[PDB]
Amino acid sequence: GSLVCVGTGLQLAGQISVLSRSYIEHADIVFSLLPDGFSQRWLTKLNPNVINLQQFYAQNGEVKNRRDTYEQMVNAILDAVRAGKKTVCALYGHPGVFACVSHMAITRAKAEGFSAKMEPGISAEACLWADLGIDPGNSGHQSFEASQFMFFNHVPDPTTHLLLWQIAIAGEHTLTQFHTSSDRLQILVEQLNQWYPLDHEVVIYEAANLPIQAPRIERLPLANLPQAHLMPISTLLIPPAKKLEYNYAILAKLGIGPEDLG
Amino acid sequence: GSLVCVGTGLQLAGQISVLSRSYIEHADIVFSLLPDGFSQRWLTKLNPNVINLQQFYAQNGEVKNRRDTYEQMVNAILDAVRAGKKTVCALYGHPGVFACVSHMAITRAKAEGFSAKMEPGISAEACLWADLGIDPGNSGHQSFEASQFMFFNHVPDPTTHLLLWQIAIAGEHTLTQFHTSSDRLQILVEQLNQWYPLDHEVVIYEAANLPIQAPRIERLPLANLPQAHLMPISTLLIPPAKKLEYNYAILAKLGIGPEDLG
Amino acid sequence: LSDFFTQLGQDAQLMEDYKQNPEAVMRAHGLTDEQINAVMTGDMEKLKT
Amino acid sequence: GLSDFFTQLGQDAQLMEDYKQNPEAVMRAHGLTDEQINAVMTGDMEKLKTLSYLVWSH
Ligand SMILES: Nc1ncnc2c1ncn2[C@@H]1O[C@H](CSCC[C@H](N)C(=O)O)[C@@H](O)[C@H]1O
Ligand SMILES: Nc1ncnc2c1ncn2[C@@H]1O[C@H](CSCC[C@H](N)C(=O)O)[C@@H](O)[C@H]1O
Ligand SMILES: [Zn+2]
Repeated sequence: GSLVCVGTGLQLAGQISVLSRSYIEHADIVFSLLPDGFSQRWLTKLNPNVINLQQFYAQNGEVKNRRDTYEQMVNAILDAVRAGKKTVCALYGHPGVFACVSHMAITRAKAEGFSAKMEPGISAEACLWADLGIDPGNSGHQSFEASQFMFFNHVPDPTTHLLLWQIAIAGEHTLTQFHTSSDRLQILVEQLNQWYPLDHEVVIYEAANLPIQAPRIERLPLANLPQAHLMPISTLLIPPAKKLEYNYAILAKLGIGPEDLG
Repeated sequence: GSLVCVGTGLQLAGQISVLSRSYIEHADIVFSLLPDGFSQRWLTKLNPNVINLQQFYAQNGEVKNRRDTYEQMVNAILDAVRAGKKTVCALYGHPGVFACVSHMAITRAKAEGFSAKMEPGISAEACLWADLGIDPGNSGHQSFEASQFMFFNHVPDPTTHLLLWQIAIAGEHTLTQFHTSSDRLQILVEQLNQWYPLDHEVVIYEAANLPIQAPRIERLPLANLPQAHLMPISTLLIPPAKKLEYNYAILAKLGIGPEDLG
Repeated sequence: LSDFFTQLGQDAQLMEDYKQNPEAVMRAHGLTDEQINAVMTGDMEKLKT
Repeated sequence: GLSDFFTQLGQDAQLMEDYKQNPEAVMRAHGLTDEQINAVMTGDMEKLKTLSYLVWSH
């Protein structure tokens, strides 16, 4: 048996790589984790042998650590591998981009002596650059998980485009809740205020999942974030607070100055 | 006439989107910027009416600002659009990641009242996460162009995965050369030393462009970088150097501590 | 409905035709008025129930 | 010959998994010469072809 995790992209059907689709099509079994029932249908028409990982998520107001959720996901994936099935994990977007299941399943697979690999897919990030028409190389790019940024010490570069993923559960430590509180997001605003003014325009972004759907690109002052309507698929974009300034220190070492830049 | 900028990913033939492939297929004319002759043959089979942007790069060791190459590319694309052609721009990887030709073409097209959009693709960064089995979410992620990192003021968070793109021209301020010098790289090291020690393992990564090609994942102490063999496609990964310090300040405002972290 | 979206998202000819005339293309694929209304108002829920 | 194979191998997961299991066999079967195969097994992209920057700081 073997493992190959792929990503399906964000958009229905058309945003998956050619190779990655051919892997779903020739798999013995497929473990899905897709954003909707339209992509789940499409999948089934690609290859009808699918086990949907959604079932392992908390069901029925049930308190379950998302850790315990992922464990079972990994374990179910491994079960098909250890049985000898040519197995494929079909996750939404990029399989390894803020996706623990796949990295854990590849690791476990390789350690038990099985063939495991990860094929890159189009992520929410990749969609954000194209929708907003921003280039991460323009003034640089940073990405952090909203809660990790709130829990540990992370210093952002205020000249870069800053992203905070899973902003909708920002501050939700238990890992049992589907969303966060206003007063959580308010403490995020006060934290961010070390680097960004309260009136700093930020963007709530949501990549479309359907071809008839436009993305959410909602611009608002940082201060109004706690009253915003956030979804699990919401990413927070925080454009540069400052413009690029010259690094005379290094320019000197390089024996040059601003006027010398091509 | 209209414009669609798409990506072909890094790997030959398979790594492009299903939708993006269709865009090339149905296009009146395609303007390409692809890694090699294999990728160029595949494209030409997909659609024979291709114009290769590579031609606009400095030929025969001539001094030419890359800004002037990009301007020419952009102008060629728009020439087709203006003539009334359904025009497609196919760039390797993600057409709008560390690539200004697509963003400029799109911007200029809109301002002239033409339809223009960008379709996300798979980037060298997407490729990295997968090849080195790293989730950018684990401890978060930062990207900068290597020269901008040197010429302008950027402070990296040493707890995150740090990427320096276009390391092969780090500190090449003229934008007329294809590579930099070991002295430049030495200045980079000394600069990076503000955060990362000299023996800090860094990684020279190059995603494969061919199916029968393994990726380059060359580990070395930071000090050795200036001696290293680098290529235009080379990306430098600098892994965390530092322990996450608890944001005790914020945890308190959340009224929690490490032990409560689920 | 689920069939039209799969095509549209995979097929850049249909996509471009759709963007020319969303309604004409949706009606030609037999989408109902409420379905079309749900698209134009950008209500994804009502499309998914 | 060589180009056709690579194109297919990149797109076709079946063939890719066939190639992973037995690279020499698969390659021989697709008509690749010894020199072409040798270059593949030694990672000499340079030879294979025989047989990038799009931005700045500001
Ligand atoms: N459609 C979408 N639009 C924008 N951001 C999205 C998104 N889907 C997921 N995300 C982001 O990703 C987080 C979950 S992590 C999973 C992301 C997925 N691997 C990818 O390829 O993007 C969300 O909380 C949000 O921050
Ligand atoms: N095969 C490869 N492996 C690693 N890095 C690569 C690469 N191809 C391009 N890059 C990175 O990208 C830079 C060129 S800019 C083009 C980036 C491309 N559009 C993308 O989506 O990734 C290189 O200098 C390097 O930093
Ligand atoms: Zn990134």
